[PDB]
Amino acid sequence: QNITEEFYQSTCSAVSKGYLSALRTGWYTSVITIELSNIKENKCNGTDAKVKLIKQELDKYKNAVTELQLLMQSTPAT
Amino acid sequence: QNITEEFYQSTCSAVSKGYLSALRTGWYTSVITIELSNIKENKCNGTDAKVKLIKQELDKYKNAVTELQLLMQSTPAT
Amino acid sequence: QNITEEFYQSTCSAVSKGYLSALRTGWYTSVITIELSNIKENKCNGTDAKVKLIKQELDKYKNAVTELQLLMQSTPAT
Amino acid sequence: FLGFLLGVGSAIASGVAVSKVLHLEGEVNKIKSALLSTNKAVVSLSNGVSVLTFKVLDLKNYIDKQLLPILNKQSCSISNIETVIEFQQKNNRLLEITREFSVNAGVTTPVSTYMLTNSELLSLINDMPITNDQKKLMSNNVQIVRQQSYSIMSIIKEEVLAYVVQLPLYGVIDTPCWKLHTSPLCTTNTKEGSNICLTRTDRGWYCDNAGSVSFFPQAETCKVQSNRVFCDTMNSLTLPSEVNLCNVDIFNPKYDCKIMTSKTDVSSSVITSLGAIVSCYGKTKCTASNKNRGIIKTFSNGCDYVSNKGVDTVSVGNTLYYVNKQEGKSLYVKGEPIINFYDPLVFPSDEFDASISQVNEKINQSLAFIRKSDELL
Amino acid sequence: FLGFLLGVGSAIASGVAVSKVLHLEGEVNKIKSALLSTNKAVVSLSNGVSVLTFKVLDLKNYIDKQLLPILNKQSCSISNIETVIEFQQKNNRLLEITREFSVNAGVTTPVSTYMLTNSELLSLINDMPITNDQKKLMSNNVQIVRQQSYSIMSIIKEEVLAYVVQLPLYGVIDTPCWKLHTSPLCTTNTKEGSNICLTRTDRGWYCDNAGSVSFFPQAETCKVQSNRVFCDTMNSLTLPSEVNLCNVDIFNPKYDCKIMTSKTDVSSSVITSLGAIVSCYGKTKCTASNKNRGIIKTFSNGCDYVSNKGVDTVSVGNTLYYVNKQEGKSLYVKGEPIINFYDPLVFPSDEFDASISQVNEKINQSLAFIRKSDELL
Amino acid sequence: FLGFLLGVGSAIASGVAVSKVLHLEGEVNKIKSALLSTNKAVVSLSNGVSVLTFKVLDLKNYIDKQLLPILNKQSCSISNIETVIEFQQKNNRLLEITREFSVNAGVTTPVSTYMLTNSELLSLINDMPITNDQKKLMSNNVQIVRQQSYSIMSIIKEEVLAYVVQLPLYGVIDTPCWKLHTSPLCTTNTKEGSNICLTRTDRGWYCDNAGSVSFFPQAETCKVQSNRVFCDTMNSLTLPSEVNLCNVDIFNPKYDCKIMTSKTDVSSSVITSLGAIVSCYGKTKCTASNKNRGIIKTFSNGCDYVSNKGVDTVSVGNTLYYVNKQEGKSLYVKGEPIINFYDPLVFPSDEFDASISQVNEKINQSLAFIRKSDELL
Repeated sequence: QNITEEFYQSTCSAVSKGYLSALRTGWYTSVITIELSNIKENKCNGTDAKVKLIKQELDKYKNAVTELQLLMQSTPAT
Repeated sequence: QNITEEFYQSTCSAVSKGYLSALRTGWYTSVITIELSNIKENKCNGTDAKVKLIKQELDKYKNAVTELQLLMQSTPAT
Repeated sequence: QNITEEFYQSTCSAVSKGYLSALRTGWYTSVITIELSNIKENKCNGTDAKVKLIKQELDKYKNAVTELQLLMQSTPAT
Repeated sequence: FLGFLLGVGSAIASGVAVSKVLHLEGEVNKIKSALLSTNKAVVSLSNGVSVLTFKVLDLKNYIDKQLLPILNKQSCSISNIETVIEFQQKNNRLLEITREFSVNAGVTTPVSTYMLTNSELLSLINDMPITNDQKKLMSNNVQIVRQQSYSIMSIIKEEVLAYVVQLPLYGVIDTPCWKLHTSPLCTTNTKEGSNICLTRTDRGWYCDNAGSVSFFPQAETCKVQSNRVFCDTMNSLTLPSEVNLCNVDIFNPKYDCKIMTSKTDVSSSVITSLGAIVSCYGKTKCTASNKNRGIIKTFSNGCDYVSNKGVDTVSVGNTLYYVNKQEGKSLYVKGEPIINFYDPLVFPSDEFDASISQVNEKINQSLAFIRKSDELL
Repeated sequence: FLGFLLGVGSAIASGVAVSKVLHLEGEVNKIKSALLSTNKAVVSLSNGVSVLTFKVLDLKNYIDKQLLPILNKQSCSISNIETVIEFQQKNNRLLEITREFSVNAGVTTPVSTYMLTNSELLSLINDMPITNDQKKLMSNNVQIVRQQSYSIMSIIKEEVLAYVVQLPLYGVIDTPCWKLHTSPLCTTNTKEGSNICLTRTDRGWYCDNAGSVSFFPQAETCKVQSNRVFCDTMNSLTLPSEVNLCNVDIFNPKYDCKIMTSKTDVSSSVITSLGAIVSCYGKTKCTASNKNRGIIKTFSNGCDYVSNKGVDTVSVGNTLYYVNKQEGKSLYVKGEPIINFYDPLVFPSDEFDASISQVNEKINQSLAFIRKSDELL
Repeated sequence: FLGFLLGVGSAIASGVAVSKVLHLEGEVNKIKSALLSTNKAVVSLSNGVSVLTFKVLDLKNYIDKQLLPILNKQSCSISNIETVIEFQQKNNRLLEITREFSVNAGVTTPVSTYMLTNSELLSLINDMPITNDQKKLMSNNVQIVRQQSYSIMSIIKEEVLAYVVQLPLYGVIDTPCWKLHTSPLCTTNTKEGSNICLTRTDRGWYCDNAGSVSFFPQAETCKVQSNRVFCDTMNSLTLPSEVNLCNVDIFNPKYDCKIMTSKTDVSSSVITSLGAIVSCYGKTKCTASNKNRGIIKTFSNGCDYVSNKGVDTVSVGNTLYYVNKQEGKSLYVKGEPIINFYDPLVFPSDEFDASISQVNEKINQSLAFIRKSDELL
């Protein structure tokens, strides 16, 4: 990197040189995927401790799955 | 949705037809509210386990309540 | 705050008065720092419970430290 | 181009007006008391207006079923699970909400799921005093509605946190919109710099509205969603229906179509809903391909066009553009480049905000006080 | 309109200069060592400048009171609570911070509570070598200060993470600012297209400053907060005090007021601090209402105005604008529309960057070499 | 200035094309089945194109090693740790991802670590059918690549969530770029308003590319990273190599350099890569300092320049600018201000999109039909 610049008093302007390109010319698509179970409401009453907690990380999970369903059938806004 | 478009060679221009409006003409305000207790520092030393943890989710809570107080008495920046 | 405004019918224009400045004229730099241990993979098999958990909050930790290393040796994009 | 003709509003004046009101001493209490232990009130204010109120989170009446239910077996001991779970998360919301207002100095958009849950949103939409098609529309497009909504921090007070939420009204629905794309049109002739261009400046979205037409000059203040167009009128002009005439006939006596002149013939493309306009000029390499079997067309200098049937992609100069793969019927309408009707000798090559007929007057001016002050001599 | 006259800076050059310096081999150590086990240093560098340093999080001297205090009863067993709690969160910060730099490729703004906690911020503000009114101001507006601050990732090294934080200096405070709003003014006469407009281009915020006036052309680079105006001078011009004269007298000999001509009479509104300007032209429906009892005024073609006392809302065409409910005293100043002083026959209908007197010269030019080259014949 | 000459694309048309395809009934299954229990497929579609597929998270085949492995000892009891840990987090990702799409109505950028982990990213980069320097470049600049990437929500279906990821191709690398800065140049003479300016409008980034030059008018659509310049060609023009000639010789016969005239002499600065341009005019106080020992130079009216060797900072009017501390060699090139070559009497003081020679023609026009229609009389 030998960066360097010249001022032109004639035309009130300046050029910085010594740079190297990296231009976005094209695009690489690729599908990314996630597999999901769907399950019932079948659960439990109880419980000792470490499944009262595993049930909560599962409210959230369907909650999510619900929002993602809301994003139904349309062109996405660019 | 019958979407359709015409190019005008005369004037270097094109019109895409077959779309349906949804325009924001107005606004619906509505107050949203959250109730809060204020409590002392009264607490404890201990403890077995599941209140050493409930105390931490409560540092954060007042912490929050503090920042929200900082946003004191002014016009919000649009 | 005595805020006040005049409309000029002559020139289709208006001036709101009674405001007080706060202008950013300069800058205050200051380094902020965080100290880090580096550690081996030396760990364990086990375990009862409250170190199976402390190990996880430590995957994340190096994970982080890895990304921060990726941000290697360059001018930041303003 | 014409966005500089827009007016200028105050997007959250509606919302703030209500915030302002929530500092009247009587008001805050009038609210809490009105949600005695209901969760959706309709408190009319001591300004005197109706606002659907809404307690969405009770933490006082939660903490106070485990301040005293825990300032006794502690200090110190343990209680159980469930109570941690159902608070860790309950509190967590608030923490998000607090982050959100702190970074955006009290005003957020889009309005987040923490600020308002789909649960709470749709309910709001349901009892909103508005038509039924509004309701369905809003419900099938909540993440857009969230985008066009604002949320305005208002007060933290004794044992209560109020923030206002500003939600869109779609007072105009299911009317026909249409989108106008325009690239520059110049003369092709060979001497570099001997050449004159003209462009339609009137590009944008256009939607029929109460006998007139709302025009949206900066077409990224609109989001298409399949074949629905969400715009905001705050960024629009209200024009005569006649303005459409410019598409069939740019010369028409009824509406005076808008253009811009210049001498600056440069190559560029505009990607349309279903195709691609190409303005090819000079030594530029302009092309249209199919990804699979490569180049299927090469453009001549001038302004041309291709549909997205068969075409994936278009390059102009060193600029590759992917085309819109939406399905529909394109129709090419052959016509004489109007720029071919203008004598370069008396053409206004610098005009940023002009019309077809403004150019004409300016020409006659030139033409006259040439020919007259000439046979004169 | 005039934002194109602005200069162009490098917002984080100050900050980066310091980052750059933190790669000098001696420097990083000079820092750690200077925070031997203090938490706020003032290390002068091996460039040679003073920078308030700040260790905000010790994880080495935490992990190393439970690497060896846990590489012994494990492998394997359990220890207790407290240690998880007070690390889960301690580490968590860092994770946020790492998210933040990774998404914004090493440069964040606003500066988040994780990057700097109010705790740590206010302390910084306290020992900043600056006046006392600065201190109070910054303290009462931290979420703004955060907004105008930047945070710049700098180095991760042996056992240390340094990132620079760039914070605003408010070197100008409590001087009087004022805001200028301008809509376009045209002739009202009936033939569509027979009509000439002119607008003041000089709209913006204006603040008295060291005998001159800082002018802010794009007035959304400023945030009002009640009656305080936070601007950034990086987006300003420095003009003569005389420039205010244009408000009382746009013709004044002392400062030559700026305008723009066009023939493009289109209806629009500008919402002011305390009212609403209306530019009504053509067949447009322009109105002002009270939410409760509906339309209370209908505008005639031309440029008019209403205060927010009584008025909630204004519609122009199909565009509803809520008015600003801020409280204050408006005053209407009746005056002859200056556009009525101009002969349409010799008026410059295309001028984007012009002045009152530039128009005049251009007129005399026209007027003269009409009348002279005419009695000639 | 010239950004209005740009074309207009559809940044995610490529990506969406593929989304669209994922609703063909056969397609979704073709995918799941092709990742039978591999994690990186290459499914060619029932449109007929190749797309590197990628299962990154199996929750079905996790939940179904603890639905039945827990719908039996419960209801009710407890199981253990590890299973909570390694799901709390596994699920957590998804929750983020869901936040992200919901707020940005299905389209995110930058593409987050949740949407794609460095782990998964670099792997993608590795098997991307592209050159090796591309690979290394992308790998050493992932947080930039993330910034130029998009992520597009596509479908949630039976037991599968597909979202497309659009990643940059850097088809042009290691060619020489250079950056052009321009401030306005006016006459200095004393009567306020007797004065004429001219500016080069052609500022931007410039990069050699396939025998032509890609030009980027809005130079904040590019990010320098040390001495690499990431641009996007979507915002570029394709111009002749000759366009560089304007720097050595703005008068040259080969390329016709672009400028803008006005009478609006106002003081401003432009900070360069390695210095600072100053346009000082009127009564303005323009200066350059060293932080330590204060003012080291005072500028005269006109356009001048200083390097960042020795200089930290520059003030113009009430506007302080920190200079760029990057290291390099500046060179001042003394020259006569071309504005001194123009007779004010026949100079076009309003021209926003013009060239050097366009001004000349416009002058000759004036000059001629002055002198001719004059000796005439």
